[PDB]
Amino acid sequence: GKGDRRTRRGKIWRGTYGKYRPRK
Amino acid sequence: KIRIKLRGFDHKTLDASAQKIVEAARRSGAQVSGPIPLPTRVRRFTVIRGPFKHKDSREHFELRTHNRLVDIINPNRKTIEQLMTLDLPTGVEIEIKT
Amino acid sequence: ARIAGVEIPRNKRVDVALTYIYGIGKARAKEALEKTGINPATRVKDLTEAEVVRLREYVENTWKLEGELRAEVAANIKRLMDIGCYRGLRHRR
Amino acid sequence: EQYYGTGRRKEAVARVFLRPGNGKVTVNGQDFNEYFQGLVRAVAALEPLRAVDALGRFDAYITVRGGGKSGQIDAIKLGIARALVQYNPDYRAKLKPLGFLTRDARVVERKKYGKHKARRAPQYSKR
Amino acid sequence: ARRRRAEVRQLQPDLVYGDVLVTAFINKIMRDGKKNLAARIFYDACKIIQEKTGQEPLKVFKQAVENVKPRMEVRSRRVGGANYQVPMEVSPRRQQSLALRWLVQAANQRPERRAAVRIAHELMDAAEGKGGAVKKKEDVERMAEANRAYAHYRW
Amino acid sequence: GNKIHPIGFRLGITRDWESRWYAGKKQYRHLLLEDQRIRGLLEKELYSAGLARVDIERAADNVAVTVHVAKPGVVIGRGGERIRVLREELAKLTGKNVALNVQEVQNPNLSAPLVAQRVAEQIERRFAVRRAIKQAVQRVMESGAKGAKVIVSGRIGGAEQARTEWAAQGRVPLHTLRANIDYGFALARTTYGVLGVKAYIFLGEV
Amino acid sequence: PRSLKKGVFVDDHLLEKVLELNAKGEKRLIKTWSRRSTIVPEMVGHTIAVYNGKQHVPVYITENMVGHKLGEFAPTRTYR
Amino acid sequence: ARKALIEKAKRTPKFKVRAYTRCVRCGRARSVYRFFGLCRICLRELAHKGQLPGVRKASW
RNA sequence: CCCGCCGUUAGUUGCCAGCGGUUCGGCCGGGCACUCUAACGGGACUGCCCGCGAAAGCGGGAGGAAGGAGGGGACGACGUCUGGUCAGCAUGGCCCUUACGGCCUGGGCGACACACGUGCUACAAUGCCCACUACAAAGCGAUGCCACCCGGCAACGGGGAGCUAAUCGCAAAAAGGUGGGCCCAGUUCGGAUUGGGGUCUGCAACCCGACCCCAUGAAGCCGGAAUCGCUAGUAAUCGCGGAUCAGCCAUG
Ligand SMILES: [Mg+2]
Ligand SMILES: [Mg+2]
Ligand SMILES: [Mg+2]
Ligand SMILES: [Mg+2]
Ligand SMILES: [Mg+2]
Ligand SMILES: [Mg+2]
Ligand SMILES: [Mg+2]
Ligand SMILES: [Mg+2]
Ligand SMILES: [Zn+2]
Repeated sequence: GKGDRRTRRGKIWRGTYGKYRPRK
Repeated sequence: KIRIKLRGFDHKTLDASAQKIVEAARRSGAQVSGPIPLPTRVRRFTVIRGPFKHKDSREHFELRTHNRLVDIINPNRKTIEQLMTLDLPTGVEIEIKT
Repeated sequence: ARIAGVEIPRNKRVDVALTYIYGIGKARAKEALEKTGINPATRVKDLTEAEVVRLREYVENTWKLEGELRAEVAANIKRLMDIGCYRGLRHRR
Repeated sequence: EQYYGTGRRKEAVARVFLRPGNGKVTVNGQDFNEYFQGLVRAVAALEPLRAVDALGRFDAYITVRGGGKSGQIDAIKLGIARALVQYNPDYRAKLKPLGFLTRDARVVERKKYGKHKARRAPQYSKR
Repeated sequence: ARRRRAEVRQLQPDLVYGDVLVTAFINKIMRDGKKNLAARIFYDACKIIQEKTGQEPLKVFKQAVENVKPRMEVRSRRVGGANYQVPMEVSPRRQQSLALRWLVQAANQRPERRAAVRIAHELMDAAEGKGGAVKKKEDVERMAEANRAYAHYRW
Repeated sequence: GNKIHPIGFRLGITRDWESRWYAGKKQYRHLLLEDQRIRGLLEKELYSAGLARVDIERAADNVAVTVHVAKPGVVIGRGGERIRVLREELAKLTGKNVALNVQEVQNPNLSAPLVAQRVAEQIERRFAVRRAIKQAVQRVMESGAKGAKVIVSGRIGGAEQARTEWAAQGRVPLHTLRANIDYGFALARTTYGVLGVKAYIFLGEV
Repeated sequence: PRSLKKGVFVDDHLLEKVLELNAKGEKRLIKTWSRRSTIVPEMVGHTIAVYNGKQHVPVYITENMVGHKLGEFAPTRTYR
Repeated sequence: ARKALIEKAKRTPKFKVRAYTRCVRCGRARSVYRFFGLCRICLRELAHKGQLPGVRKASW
């Protein structure tokens, strides 16, 4: 759901990282 | 092992630029690391053509930075000779790192 | 399985269910099973009354949910609306 | 002993080295059935050999990089084909008629001014 | 395309069967250009046909299409006064076009919650003169078993 | 609005950069800017002389500056005292410490910038535009060259209507990225408005 | 959703002004464009007249509105 | 480009966040490029006149 | 000019491809072969064969990386419209010069119950979520890109190495592939709105920032009349980069 700021994609499409998109 | 890296905005006045550093060394020091290339960093600029409106036009413009390295191994006195004062290109920057 | 404020989630993997609760959503659903220690995947219809209760006891006594939350929210929604708070002239405008 | 072979489709560059082995082929390390995992077009990567009947006489040791898997699949097609030629130029006669020996110069057209995706121009309306 | 009459691009045969039509069909299932996905779907659907059916997967496919392919259409024209139907034979290049297109459509129209299933079956339904797929070939070739008034053209 | 600049369209081949030197990153802009300054002074001064072009080379605190004129004596001066003031005035502007050369113009009758200013002047002197034009053109045309072409803006004569004057002989191929066509633009201030003067000159091939 | 981090801000235009008034108890009307400033306890009670880009609207500050920032009770856009 | 508004070169900004590029020829501070310091217009021109080294007309 | 095959030049890119050592991460010895790098240069001209034609040119075939302008750029005639811009710049005339000059704070350029344009994200299982794992190009970086450790769910802070940069960093590319979950329901579809907490930039984020976390989880089940783009590596689809830029409303 690209737009959902709280998932994998949502992040990516937003270019941010967070609990749902760690760094490594 | 004299690392002679050359950078510039023009090639016809670079490849030569370096070649000089080349043949001028083939009479004293090692046979040198020959003139090596290296990728070029292209500065692209995009600018709408006329002023005011007309977004759909724009005109291209690039500013490319050319590189070389040369690399004179095992220097030998007579080496730093001709290399001292014997160049003729203008818009070329040279930075040596022994 | 009456859990939080008379909430009866049923038939789906627990973690998902507790979500049907005003106050629970994925995050706390996990955290619930996390602590409570109950295989998330396990269905509600296939729980252990005990299991259910711990949850019952934890979820309810750990997060302000249902009617109480709303209570808070609306209240909070008046809160600034009580004062000449612009952000409060938004619940009007 | 050893024979070269280079190909390159859609920015993908490949190196082939067929050897007098038995079937088995390796790319960058893992096996062709380990790089091209699920991809079904990986089967075609070895179609040039089947043209002359290989993979039962020759062993390929490949290395690719640059252009997405399917891109590389195709690249390998060229190398191998090309390599094969070096064993017996007598191969072409039945390799090229099927285009195995040809670089697909198809390439990502650029994306230009007043246009979304190279050719896709934005829309309009009203009187 | 004013003149030159565009030339029919020829695809590369299949990898599991090596027979044009396969890819062609494959292609129609594909979305946003995903081959593989669309690929598995057909190959999956090809498998489900060796079971639920004993007949080889290819014959079920190929023989499901020919039952689809339309042999007549209705290219409207303006005999002046109104918009006539005017029916004509289907160039064999087109039949295929519509054929496969049709299948993939009707398929997705069905109920099942899958990709292959939707495909395999409607193929199978097609290899017996049945299915929403074949239904359309019928509603079609019918608006054309008669035509409708071109007498001003005497000949 | 059309017809790209014949010069810049040819910068790659048959035509070069008025300011050739390297640098970049954190100097370019400062350095580049420095150029507009010189060209600023050289232009407001060496006018009556025939400023044609201003090459500016650099090699670190050692600029070149090679002014192109038709009447170099004016740039130079009496015995050469004025090439002392300018050369010195240039420093009070750039401490880079640079020299200044002056290359005469081989028949200015072939330097676009000049063939234009020529025309320009005439116009400001209230001279029939249609003539200065046809005049200039023939000159170039008549002093070698394989093609010339002069264009003048509007208000030709203080007309209330913005017109355009033409005239042009020989071949002048602006599309042939090889032709090597010299270009030049002369502005024309005037009691009735501003008039632009464009002059193209076509020389040989390579 | 509101965030300042660590070290809440209040322009010392009215702060050092407002406190100089708590010495003597209270004051009458405080006009300050410093609507960029947050509201602090020591402010409560007083009456600061925020600017509306045109007029100074006396904003009686209270306890049930300290996290806020003056201007929030200072409307800006009259409408329909 | 009111001469007055051309006071970016007035270091003293009171708060750096107040500084702004401005064209160094037009003043046109709208869309300037750091590298050259040229109002997108006062750049396409010089780049044509050839007064911008290596600034060749892009093309691919 | 860039992309297609090829050669020459040049190898602190690249490789057990050939050889011995390995902390098997090409790391070191070594070698420039291949890849790549960037310069020059060769190469298709219907030149070749068949056939239609007066000829041009057209159909097909062959060799070939490439075929009849190999793909795409750059390149936009004499002129049209009193087309756009006196707010990029320039300049004629008119007009203002205790002011249509200038500084400052705050506000406004960001509001709505409305309409349209151009977009993004969807309405789902040819999908969506989680874990594991794979392949890219083109750019960017000293008053900057920031590996690595610890902290915090996270945004991010604090410590801190390398790099003026093909041979350090931004970087994981995503779709993909592999296992598994969800099972058709406004539903692990959709993410709006709103509440609350919190980080950062910036003198300052109420009017008006981005972002992280929880909670809420709306319209939406694929669109009336009408209407748009695209003939290929294009459309569709999937990310990555840059300019401006403190930050940022870039879904451009
Ligand atoms: Mg979801
Ligand atoms: Mg461009
Ligand atoms: Mg509200
Ligand atoms: Mg009618
Ligand atoms: Mg001005
Ligand atoms: Mg042309
Ligand atoms: Mg008009
Ligand atoms: Mg606006
Ligand atoms: Zn400018």
